[PDB]
Amino acid sequence: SALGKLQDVVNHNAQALNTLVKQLSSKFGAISSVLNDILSRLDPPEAEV
Amino acid sequence: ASVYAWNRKRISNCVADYSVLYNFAPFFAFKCYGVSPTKLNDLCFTNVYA
Repeated sequence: SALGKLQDVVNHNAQALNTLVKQLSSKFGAISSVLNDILSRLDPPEAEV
Repeated sequence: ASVYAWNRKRISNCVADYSVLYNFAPFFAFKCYGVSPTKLNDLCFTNVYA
């Protein structure tokens, strides 16, 4: 582990991106996470909220 | 004939003709929650507990 620092930089960036992409699955309270479904099975007034 | 011990039916592996259902004349009233009716006719599902 002589090159700990450079390796650390790389890992930090990779991990940040990973969490950012992973967070798309969260629902945040909406009935579902994917946009297409919301726009499919709901009227515009309620799909808006 | 009675609400008590009412009937549950499982629907599957068939064409659920929502175009006739909640469309035909004798139908008095119908309303959906979570999904709109026409889009309901367009959607497809795993199974139905009626």
